[PDB]
Amino acid sequence: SIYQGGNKLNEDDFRSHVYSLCQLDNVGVLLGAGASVGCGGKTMKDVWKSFKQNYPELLGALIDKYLLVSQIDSDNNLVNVELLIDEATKFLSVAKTRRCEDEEEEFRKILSSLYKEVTKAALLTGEQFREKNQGKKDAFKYHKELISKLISNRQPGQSAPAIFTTNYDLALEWAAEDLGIQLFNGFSGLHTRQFYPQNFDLAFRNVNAGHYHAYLYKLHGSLTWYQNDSLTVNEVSASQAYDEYINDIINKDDFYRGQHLIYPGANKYSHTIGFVYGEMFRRFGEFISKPQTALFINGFGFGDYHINRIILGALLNPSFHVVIYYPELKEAITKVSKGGGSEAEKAIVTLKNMAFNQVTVVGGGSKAYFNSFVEHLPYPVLFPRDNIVDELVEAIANLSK
Amino acid sequence: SIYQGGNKLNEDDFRSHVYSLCQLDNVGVLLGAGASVGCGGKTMKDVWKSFKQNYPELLGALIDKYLLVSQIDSDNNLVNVELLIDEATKFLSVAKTRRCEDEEEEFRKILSSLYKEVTKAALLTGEQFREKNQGKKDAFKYHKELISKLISNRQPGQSAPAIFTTNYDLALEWAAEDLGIQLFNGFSGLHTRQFYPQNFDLAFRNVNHYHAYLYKLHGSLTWYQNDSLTVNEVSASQAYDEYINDIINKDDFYRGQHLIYPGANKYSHTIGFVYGEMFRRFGEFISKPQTALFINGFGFGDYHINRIILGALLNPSFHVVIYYPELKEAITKVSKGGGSEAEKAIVTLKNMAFNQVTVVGGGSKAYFNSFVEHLPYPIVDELVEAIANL
Amino acid sequence: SIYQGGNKLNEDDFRSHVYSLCQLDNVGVLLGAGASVGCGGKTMKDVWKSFKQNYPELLGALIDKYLLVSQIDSDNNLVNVELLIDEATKFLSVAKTRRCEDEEEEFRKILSSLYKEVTKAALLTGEQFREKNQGKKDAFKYHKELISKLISNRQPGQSAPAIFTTNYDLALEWAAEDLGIQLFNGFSGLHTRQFYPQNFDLAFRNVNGHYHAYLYKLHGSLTWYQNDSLTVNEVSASQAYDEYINDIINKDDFYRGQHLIYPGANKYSHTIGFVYGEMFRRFGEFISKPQTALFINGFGFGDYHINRIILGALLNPSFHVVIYYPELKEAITKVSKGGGSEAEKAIVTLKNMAFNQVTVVGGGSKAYFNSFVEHLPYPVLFPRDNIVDELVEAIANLSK
Amino acid sequence: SIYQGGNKLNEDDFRSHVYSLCQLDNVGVLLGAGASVGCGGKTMKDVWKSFKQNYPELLGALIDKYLLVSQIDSDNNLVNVELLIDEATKFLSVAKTRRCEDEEEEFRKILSSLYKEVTKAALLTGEQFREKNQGKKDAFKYHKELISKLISNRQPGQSAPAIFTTNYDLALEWAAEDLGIQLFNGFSGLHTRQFYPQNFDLAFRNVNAGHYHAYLYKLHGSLTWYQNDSLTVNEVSASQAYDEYINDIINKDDFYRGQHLIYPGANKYSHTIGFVYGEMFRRFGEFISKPQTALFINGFGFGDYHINRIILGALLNPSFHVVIYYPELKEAITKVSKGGGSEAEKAIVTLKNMAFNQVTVVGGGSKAYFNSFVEHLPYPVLFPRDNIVDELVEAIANLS
Amino acid sequence: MSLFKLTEISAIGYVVGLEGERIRINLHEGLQGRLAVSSVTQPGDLIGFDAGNILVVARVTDMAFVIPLRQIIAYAIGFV
Amino acid sequence: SAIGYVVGLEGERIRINLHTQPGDLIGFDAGNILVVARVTDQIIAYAIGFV
Ligand SMILES: Nc1ncnc2c1ncn2[C@@H]1O[C@H](COP(=O)(O)OP(=O)(O)OC[C@H]2O[C@H](O)[C@H](O)[C@@H]2O)[C@@H](O)[C@H]1O
Ligand SMILES: Nc1ncnc2c1ncn2[C@@H]1O[C@H](COP(=O)(O)OP(=O)(O)OC[C@H]2O[C@H](O)[C@H](O)[C@@H]2O)[C@@H](O)[C@H]1O
Ligand SMILES: Nc1ncnc2c1ncn2[C@@H]1O[C@H](COP(=O)(O)OP(=O)(O)OC[C@H]2O[C@H](O)[C@H](O)[C@@H]2O)[C@@H](O)[C@H]1O
Ligand SMILES: Nc1ncnc2c1ncn2[C@@H]1O[C@H](COP(=O)(O)OP(=O)(O)OC[C@H]2O[C@H](O)[C@H](O)[C@@H]2O)[C@@H](O)[C@H]1O
Repeated sequence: SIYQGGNKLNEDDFRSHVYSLCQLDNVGVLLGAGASVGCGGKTMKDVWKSFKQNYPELLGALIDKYLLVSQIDSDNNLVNVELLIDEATKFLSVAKTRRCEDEEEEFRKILSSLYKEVTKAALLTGEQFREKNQGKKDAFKYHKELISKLISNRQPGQSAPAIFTTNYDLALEWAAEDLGIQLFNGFSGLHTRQFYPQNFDLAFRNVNAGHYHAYLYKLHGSLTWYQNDSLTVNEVSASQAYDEYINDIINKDDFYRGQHLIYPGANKYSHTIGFVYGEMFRRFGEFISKPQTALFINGFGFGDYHINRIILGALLNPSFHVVIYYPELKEAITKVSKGGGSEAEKAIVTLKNMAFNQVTVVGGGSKAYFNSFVEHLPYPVLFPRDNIVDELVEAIANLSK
Repeated sequence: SIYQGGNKLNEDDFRSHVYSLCQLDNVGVLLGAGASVGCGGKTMKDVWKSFKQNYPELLGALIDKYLLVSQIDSDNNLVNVELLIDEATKFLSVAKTRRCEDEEEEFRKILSSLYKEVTKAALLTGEQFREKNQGKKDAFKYHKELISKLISNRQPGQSAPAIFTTNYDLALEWAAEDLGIQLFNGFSGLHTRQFYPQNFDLAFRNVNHYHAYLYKLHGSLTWYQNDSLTVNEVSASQAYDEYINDIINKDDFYRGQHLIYPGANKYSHTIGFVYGEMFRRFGEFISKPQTALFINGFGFGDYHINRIILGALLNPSFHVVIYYPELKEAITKVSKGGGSEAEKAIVTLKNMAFNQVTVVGGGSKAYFNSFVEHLPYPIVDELVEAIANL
Repeated sequence: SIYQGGNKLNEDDFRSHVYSLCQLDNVGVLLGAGASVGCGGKTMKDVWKSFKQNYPELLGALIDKYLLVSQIDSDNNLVNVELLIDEATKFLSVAKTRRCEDEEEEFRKILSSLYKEVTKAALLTGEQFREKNQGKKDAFKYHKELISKLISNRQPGQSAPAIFTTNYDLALEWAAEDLGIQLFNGFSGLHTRQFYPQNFDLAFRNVNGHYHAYLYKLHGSLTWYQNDSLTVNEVSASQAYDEYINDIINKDDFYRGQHLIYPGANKYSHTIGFVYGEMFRRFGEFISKPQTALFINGFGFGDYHINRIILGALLNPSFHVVIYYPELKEAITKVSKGGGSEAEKAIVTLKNMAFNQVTVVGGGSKAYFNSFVEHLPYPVLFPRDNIVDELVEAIANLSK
Repeated sequence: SIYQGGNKLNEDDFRSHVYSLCQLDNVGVLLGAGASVGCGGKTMKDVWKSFKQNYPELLGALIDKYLLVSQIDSDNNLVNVELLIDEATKFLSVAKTRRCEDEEEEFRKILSSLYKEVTKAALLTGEQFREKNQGKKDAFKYHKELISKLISNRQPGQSAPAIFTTNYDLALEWAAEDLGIQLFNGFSGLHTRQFYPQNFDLAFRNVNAGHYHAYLYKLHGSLTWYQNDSLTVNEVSASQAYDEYINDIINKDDFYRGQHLIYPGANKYSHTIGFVYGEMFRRFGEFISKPQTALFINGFGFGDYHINRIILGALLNPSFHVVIYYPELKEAITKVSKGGGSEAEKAIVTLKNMAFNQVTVVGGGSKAYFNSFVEHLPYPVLFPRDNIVDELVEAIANLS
Repeated sequence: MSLFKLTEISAIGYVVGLEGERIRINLHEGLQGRLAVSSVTQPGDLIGFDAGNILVVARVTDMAFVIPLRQIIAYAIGFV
Repeated sequence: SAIGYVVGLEGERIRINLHTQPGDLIGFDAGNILVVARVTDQIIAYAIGFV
């Protein structure tokens, strides 16, 4: 269930290939919403299921009058949240423009109750979100293993690893703060934290001549960032954020007014004042335009237009290699061959049929999960030999028969 | 009237200053709707005036029932005809989604009229739009010199010039084709042209012949979207045979989310992707070291461009030259209480306190033709007709 | 089935030989009319069959009065079409000078009808010729593989591959555009596209890519036309179909110089053609460089110019060729019995050489286009030692 | 009368200009039929007079029946002789193919009379054509000077001179075999001479450290070229040709074979004969498309449309220079100024009127002849202008 | 990286030698424009050097040669 | 045309490096201003004014 260039290759060759990809100059990883399932998270289907069984009258108003959601898709659970948010915003815009009042107030309830379910699913610990030492638990073991394996494989004189994500939770910072590693994310200060684009080019140095560090990019914002009226972005801690502006959202109703910045919509170019979103994507586009670069993708469902366009156009560089994990590959292959299939299913099938040895796709259901991906990575070899006499010992080993 | 931070300069000093700037590393130009008026173009005031006195039977609906246009702006001819189309598209999409036929049929006439007026002013040659060698005429005489003495000045090892445009007409393509140079605009292919953003990082070389870059910030007449969720490009003749001919010479019809001009369908995630890239490239280019920018034909009526330009002056290696014709007429209104946002913005740059901004004003002294002459300087027909005679 | 230097060779050595021949400085391919049969193309026999099926009276006029085609040769479908157009043109030119009208009309009809059948065999998709995204279909599967394999076996510092062809159809262009690779063919511009001989010396570069090739069409194209001003223009498929192809195919209009193609034996009759000379000059400049390899597939060896050029290229001791010819054994027999056609003599002469630089492949259906692409290798990304690993299995032979 | 851009200049300035043009990267010479009249040749209008004086019966049937020549052209002696033989051959081939027995003899009788007239005017020595050492005579004194001057003013690391000609006589070969220089004409062998088009890219070198060779392109063929029973082109010597087929043509009165000879531009419809003609034109066109070329034209009448079209198109390059000799400028200027004369006069006057510094035209009757052309070229300093070898050779011969 | 930035200086050369009341200065060539705005390219001008605590004032005397190299000779008159 | 260029300045004296007699006048192109000089004695010259 592993393909490279459209052909098939076995496990030993795959492991040997993976070992060689970690020795290149630039290594990175991009994580999706399924990588945090083992910690307590949930996907969009669960969000829709939770929404339908707590706000029934709103669902009826959505299906009957405004005709935004069909009656069949609601039962079969194929609704897409991002498009629904975009359509609701579009309706509210014209409602404001024509000065109609009842519908303008009606849509606010939907648009506020929809964000509440997104915020509740990114806590991962419920009421214990406002507490310290959350990384000591057994639910964050594989994140720590991933960070350790990524950091340990670098040689002196090389660059540091880069991590990209599209989640709002704090599962990756809690794990790092339990090991002592320092992650750079573009903020400075304690009593007043602010965003500076210029401090993505900082590295440590020893005065007498703290050697482990990495970078983190959050493409769709974070649960802790918030914008003041001065058009500047500030950062706080988990306890302060819980005690000041994300306790009224959940327990109390209809109180979301741009409190914390997130991008759950399909079209993210509509906001013409947001510069953090444009700053992260420039860094993402600059990284994959360098020679000797490797990328791993896990947990991504291939449903974003911008990322799909970026990935495809970066394959014309003869020094770029990618590895993609996808559990349900057989169903997609079967469904596309009948002339149908969803838009997300076409993209992964198109990549699988290319004739370049620089694309690898891993499928198999439970064999393409986060825990298996972490286990496929190798451990460094500390003291290697020239292997000119040890191979002689290996040859001599077993020939007594 | 030439100012620099409140002072005054003569002709010779400015003519030496422009020569000094052209020898820098990065050079760019930004045009507007006023640079195409010498070839048969129009302006926003003219198109609004033409619209007012051709379709007055529905101008009331835009002010009374739907509240899209202001009475004062309509009477003073100060409407922005770019946002109105986007709002109309949003209204039509919502009405179609709700299944309201009565309101749906109303909005298919306003757009059918507005596109009809907008498209007429952009052909620039009437019915000769579908012919060949249109850039060999005397109307497109001064557009060629700009390219000719922008490419020639650059020394070996220097970068390539950049041209930013707000127009959506084929004025800079015909001239470049007849000159014999190649412009990179982000498309590739012949039988199926598609948009690849990463073509902006390409250059030519010789195995043992020049080029430039062209960014369109509002679209073009030759761009459209088909049933497949991709953006294509065609030629003038194919576009005229496909859709342009019917828009001008038919009574009433509308297609939908088809055309990509001018900044119309931004609510679709496939069409905003091409508008965003030009803006981000402009922003990235404006913040480079040792750069220059020449502005001509721009009315300073856009909010975001002003924010981008102002924020880029925090660096010492960024020079700006502006060509605003009605300068003193703006200062007179500034002295009194009244004015406009564009005038307030432009007069503020006049009263700066550093030698980086240079504003040039006058009457005919600041047009497109005058700007070309300020830049430094860089028998076939007989043989052609002799061969044709044989 | 495989001969190198006049002696038989096996498959295992052939594959290793092919692998080492793709690492040289210059690699190129030449494709004929048999390479487009897996996409919907036709050969010259099918053209004759269609002509004799659709026009029954012009055939009788040709056979009875003017005696240009013999009956028995027509019965066996062993008539050459390229050698009939030249004779028809000669007859028309003679008849026009002496002012004979009835005999002049009958030859205009014959030429128009014969060009019409040649045009129909170069569309490959029928009425769908004018649509978009024609390279997404399953027919053009091996062209993409060929382009990818050729463009991937290139170390930095070397030169781009070159492809030569004698077809009129848009197969390579359709396959490449769907893949994202740019090909150079001498034309430039969009609104007015023209030919420029010095455009063949251009190449890409990175400002801070590397995926392109060159295409040479030796016998013209179906989307080109000359406007009588010593200039050549290129248009798209839809524009050509709307302009002139529809009238030729359906309206049986009398043929004129709508599109420039070269069917015939003597290509120098058209004196004002300056694209043919440039194409063949570029072809001849290619085979004079050291460390060159050339693969040939789908060629029937029936053109005087091409096999006259090939013979003179074997005097350079750095030039290798591989030739794919299915019906080798049937051509061998007819030579010892007295002799076959002029096409069946050149291949036998090439086979019987005594230099280790000519390889001929036969075997019927296993010398086809699909089999040819499979023999080409994929590049190796990360090399290995092969000294420690290969001795692991050395233990097994002494313990089994 | 010397013009450069419509203005006059004196002799000294012209000589200075000529001196500067002889030290460029490329130097070439194109000659016509008027340059061989000082050796025993005849112009193109002296052959029509002989034909219409000796054969007054075929002339009526060549005008009134087949319409192969106009009355106006014949009365003023302005008929293109080499443009009629090709049409006659085409007529004969068509008549033979369609089996019109009475029409074969008439066209076999006019070709026998045309060849008999064109051949006798190109021998240059009468019956002293099969002998040896024909270059030692005084008639070929200036050809040797031209060849010596062209070679002896080239610096090392520079190209070799090229010579184009519209003649088909053996003057230049005889001149070159006396000086000891070797000329390349595309043939190789002694016992079977064959045509190879790839040997135009070869040169000599010394294995110890010579540069004494040149290229000769013949655009209309030669007396010594013929096509044997096979499909190949062979070359022989003067004696063998005289003993094989020239004696019968000159003497016998009922001799005609068919598509055998390759002069002048006769059998172009065959695809193994026109291939020879095409290469010369292609390589002529390739030569004058180089950055620093200079060309000298003498003896040409400007009656060919293709050469004029090629030359005119090559002037749109800012580093191409042309010098033309035409000793009838005044008689053409008056006729064009009053009403307009012939096509050649119109072409030459239009080329003269151009306001370029690249075109130079020289006239004046006997002042613009072939003999005067040589002295305008520079003379090398180290060339031995004395006589030392002949005395020693005579002294050696005197011994014993 | 952060807000704080320090250096803002527009110089035309640097001191290369001292010979007992005689100063040599080598002129910069990479400066596209020496504008900050004053021009000092002629004998008889006044220039100043910064030595942390005081500013030393000098006067230009000579210019010469030996992309060639240019040199300047100056004499001191006081400090501020 | 030209007769030389400038190699050094010493107070109020000008040194001209050759590639025409005392009393002649010369001029120097300085962009917006033209400077006229007088020859006294490589050659030496002084300054008079500008045009
Ligand atoms: N334990 C697991 N480990 C790894 N992958 C898993 C696991 N469980 C499921 N998957 C796979 O995880 C894949 C993705 O599940 P989805 O929730 O659809 O992801 P998305 O396409 O919304 O992408 C996430 C963001 O993208 C958008 O931009 C929004 O911002 C979204 O939040 C599925 O294919 C699962 O099979
Ligand atoms: N002949 C002339 N030469 C030079 N300048 C001229 C000339 N005639 C007029 N002008 C000047 O040129 C100005 C042209 O005014 P408009 O065409 O409305 O300005 P725009 O092209 O920026 O407006 C369209 C864009 O701007 C907005 O963002 C829209 O959304 C579009 O994106 C006149 O006011 C004169 O000052
Ligand atoms: N699937 C296949 N794959 C490869 N080769 C094949 C296949 N099927 C048949 N062949 C072989 O492909 C060959 C096709 O023979 P012809 O159509 O005469 O080849 P040409 O392109 O040289 O002739 C076309 C003319 O076009 C120009 O005008 C030139 O003058 C040419 O003479 C045979 O050997 C088949 O066995
Ligand atoms: N002694 C002389 N020296 C120099 N030039 C002379 C002399 N005598 C006459 N001339 C000039 O020599 C010229 C006589 O030209 P002709 O021999 O008739 O014409 P061609 O050799 O170009 O005919 C062959 C070509 O023309 C055909 O169309 C085919 O295309 C052929 O390619 C006149 O200028 C005379 O004044």
